[PDB]
Amino acid sequence: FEGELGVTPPMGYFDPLGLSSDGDKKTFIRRRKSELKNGRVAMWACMGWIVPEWYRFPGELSPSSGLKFSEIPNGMAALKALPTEAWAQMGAFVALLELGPLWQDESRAPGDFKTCAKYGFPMGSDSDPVKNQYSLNSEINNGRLAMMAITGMVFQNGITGTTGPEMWA
Amino acid sequence: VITLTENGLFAKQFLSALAFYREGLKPWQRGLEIGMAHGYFLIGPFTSLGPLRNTPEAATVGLLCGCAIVGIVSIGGLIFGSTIKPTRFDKDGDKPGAGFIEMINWHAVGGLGGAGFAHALITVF
Amino acid sequence: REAPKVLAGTGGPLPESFWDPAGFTNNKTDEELLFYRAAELKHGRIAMAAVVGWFTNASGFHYLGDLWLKKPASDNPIEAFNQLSLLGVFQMVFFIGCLEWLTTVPCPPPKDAPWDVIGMSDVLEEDTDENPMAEYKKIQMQELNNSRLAMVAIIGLIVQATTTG
Amino acid sequence: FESELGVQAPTGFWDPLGFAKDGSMKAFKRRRASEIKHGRIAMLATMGYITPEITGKFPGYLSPSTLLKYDDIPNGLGAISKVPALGWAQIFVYCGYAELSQDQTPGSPGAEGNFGFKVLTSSDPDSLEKKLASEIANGRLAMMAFTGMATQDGLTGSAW
Amino acid sequence: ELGVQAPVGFWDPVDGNVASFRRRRTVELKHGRISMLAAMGYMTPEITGKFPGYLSPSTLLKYDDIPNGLGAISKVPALGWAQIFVYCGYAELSQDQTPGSPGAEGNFGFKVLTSSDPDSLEKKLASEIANGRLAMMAFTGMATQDGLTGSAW
Ligand code: CLA
Ligand code: CLA
Ligand code: CLA
Ligand SMILES: CC1=C(/C=C/C(C)=C/C=C/C(C)=C/C=C/C=C(C)/C=C/C=C(C)/C=C/C2=C(C)CCCC2(C)C)C(C)(C)CCC1
Repeated sequence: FEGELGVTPPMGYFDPLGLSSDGDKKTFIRRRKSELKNGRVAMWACMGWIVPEWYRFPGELSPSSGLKFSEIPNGMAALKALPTEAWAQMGAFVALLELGPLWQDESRAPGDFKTCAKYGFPMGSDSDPVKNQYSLNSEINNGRLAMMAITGMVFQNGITGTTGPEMWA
Repeated sequence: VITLTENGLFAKQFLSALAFYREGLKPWQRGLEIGMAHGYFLIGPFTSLGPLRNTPEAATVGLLCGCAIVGIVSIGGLIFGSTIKPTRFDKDGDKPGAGFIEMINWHAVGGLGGAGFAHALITVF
Repeated sequence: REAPKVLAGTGGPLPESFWDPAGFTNNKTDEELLFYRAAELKHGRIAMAAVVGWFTNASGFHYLGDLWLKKPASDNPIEAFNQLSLLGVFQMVFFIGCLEWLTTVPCPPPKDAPWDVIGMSDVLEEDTDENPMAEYKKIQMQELNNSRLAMVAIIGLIVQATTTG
Repeated sequence: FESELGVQAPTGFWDPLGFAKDGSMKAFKRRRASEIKHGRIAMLATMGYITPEITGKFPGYLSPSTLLKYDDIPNGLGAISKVPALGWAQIFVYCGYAELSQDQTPGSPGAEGNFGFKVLTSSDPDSLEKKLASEIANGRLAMMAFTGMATQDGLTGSAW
Repeated sequence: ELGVQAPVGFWDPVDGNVASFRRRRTVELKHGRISMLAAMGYMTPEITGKFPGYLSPSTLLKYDDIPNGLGAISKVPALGWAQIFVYCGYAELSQDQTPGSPGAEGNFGFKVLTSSDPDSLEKKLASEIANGRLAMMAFTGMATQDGLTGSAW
């Protein structure tokens, strides 16, 4: 599959364990969609750990609970400190994205969504992979980098037990 | 004899789009989807109104019972695939019933996963 | 009319009176007119259930919501929405979201009749000549005329409630 | 699309955010209909604030039953709660018809900003583009002027 | 044709077409009818009094408590004038100008012109529009009278 949008000079066509030696073009399409989507989630997740360590949103998360954005702990402890109704509404919204706008059409490009723009900007364009081969590769590598990082940050929180300086030496 | 609930457009497209019938799904994908549904659902009847429904844990017991139910029905599916041997999921030139056995094994895996995910949601939230 | 003939004999006070006193349909294409009806029926079908849901809730029957809030919610349906626990509302949105997803992407209605969400068109006749049947056009009138009434009815309920109690 | 009434001179085809790389031909007219409608509202909105400032409030009674001399209603934000909901309903109704009139559906003559005013119909002296472009350009200025005016009336507190 | 009158010609120092005149004619006749209804409508709460009465919504046995030419309101009949406004719309959305094939013909529901006395075209069509023009100025002049020159009479 050398020449597919994901091959980079550092490794060429990586495939060390040989998970795609046979063609299985369906398998590659599914795994590429996972690679892009996991990268985008990881990229948004990686920024989701850095920013609260510097800035916190002004208002209150649940005004009828006293809870304000500041006092919510960062990392994998907000899950048990942010009210369950709050987290359920994020799940409902991500459900809307996965079922509505960000619904991967079969005929479309691997990561193409029929309602989002060139870097994801809401309100969109149909993909032009050949012209945008640079940024499509850039997204995958950044997603690839983010997936390593977010797996790190969560692991750092799991052991150190915080999100402060110790979690990131 | 065509009826609305089985031969209507919505009924036909709903039945065809089920995990057991959806076009283009590898057998392990059907098994995984069905197992996730079953494992997620089966936790509830035990962790609530169960023998240890009021214990401080009251959910790990439900998790164990749901995983046990998933394993029992998976064993039944393996019996079915080794006795009846359905061949509608086997790819061409394969051991008869191999597709069904793969579907059942991945149903067991998906049941474990769905049960664990439901338990994780209950404990965390 | 030409294109409005696809939704002909289905509106007006009497069944065969194309009302449109704004020209909203003229110059519009056949698919657009069919899509306009799909919006009309969907609004009306929800309006019919909305009015029924309003009345079974404004009379004192809000069990799921009295048993979830552990207290009898107020009869006023607008005020009962606030008292209803946020978990209940989010699940309500998600269930409709699943239904709206289900009808659109997996089990899409046809493009010639985009309101056949149950899909009777594959077992229906609609073009036979029997009297003790083939009154499907009449039952289309009753759905539309009732639904149109429910649309203005439910708005009246919401407007009056939000203003003159 | 790069040759419509919007390209005046000081800026060319000003689409920095790329709404035209994918803007369909009908989408331009739809968005143009949005722009023309937005601009005409803004011109009416702007006049509606600068004119009651210099010229005094309406000599009259506004509501013949609830003693509104037009002077207790301030010029700016907050007048929404001072003008009656029915005077608000009646302007809503009047604007409601002005679109439920001769249709502005896609492809209709109302969909390109044409409705039948014709206050300034010059006898085609190479001025149809002039009047059209002036209306679009002024509407663009009026929208920007209004939003600043709205922020002027809000952040300061009242009027200007 | 039609509303062209006798003391003046086309009186167009400003439409002047066919389709545009047709829409303008519909506006002209429509405004004419209301003024004639309003003009004779305003003289009636005068002599013969504020005739109304009977059980009305929040106005039971209301002797048309909406006084003065403007009518004011204060939950007196003028709030019931909104019902007039609503039912006026019903006739404006059922017997309207979109299916009104001629200028402002409503198919003559009353059939007053089926030899009952009015006639088709000629003076009657010209007399209706001319009378409407007079009433429209009269109603507007009556509006000025109530505002800053006392009441009607
Ligand atoms: C969601 C609203 C909706 C929609 C999309 C339609 C769509 C349609 N109707 Mg319909 N109708 C509705 C509500 C709706 N209806 C209601 C509530 C009534 C009861 C009065 C009717 C009564 C009715 C009749 C009697 C007839 C139709 C007909 C038609 C078809 C011709 C297209 C048309 O009239 O304009 C389509 C476009 C619209 C309706 C635009 C919606 C209205 C706009 C946005 C302005 C309204 C705003 C309103 C003034 C303020 C909201 C509050 C209000 C309740 C006070 C079309 C399929 C005709 C037909 O098919 O017969 C063959 C016909 O004869 N309708
Ligand atoms: C409702 C607003 C609106 C809309 C729909 C349009 C639409 C259009 N304009 Mg336009 N324009 C506007 C406002 C608007 N304009 C204003 C206010 C100005 C003055 C700066 C201009 C100046 C302008 C020029 C000079 C030209 C156009 C052109 C065009 C056309 C093609 C470009 C395009 O796709 O724009 C689409 C526009 C939008 C999608 C608007 C999005 C606005 C974003 C979301 C926000 C922008 C920042 C905003 C000011 C933030 C406000 C702060 C607030 C939150 C507090 C199209 C018909 C070109 C043309 O006619 O080509 C033939 C052209 O040459 N316009
Ligand atoms: C709703 C008002 C209205 C409308 C739409 C018409 C429409 C028409 N009239 Mg007509 N008319 C009216 C009122 C109206 N009339 C009144 C009240 C009088 C009595 C003076 C007349 C006397 C009259 C004569 C004598 C003749 C017409 C004719 C015509 C036709 C062509 C004239 C034309 O193009 O005028 C176009 C005019 C305009 C676009 C301007 C509209 C009026 C402006 C907005 C205001 C006028 C000044 C006003 C007094 C100030 C109001 C102040 C207020 C804001 C407080 C056309 C169908 C002619 C005809 O029959 O043609 C076949 C003809 O000979 N009319
Ligand atoms: C009542 C109702 C109904 C019904 C409903 C239903 C039927 C529901 C169901 C539901 C369900 C039934 C759901 C489920 C879900 C599930 C899930 C969501 C799961 C998930 C899972 C997961 C996620 C997993 C994962 C994993 C794996 C796979 C393995 C490994 C481990 C892990 C964990 C990772 C109707 C409509 C009739 C009507 C009325 C209403």
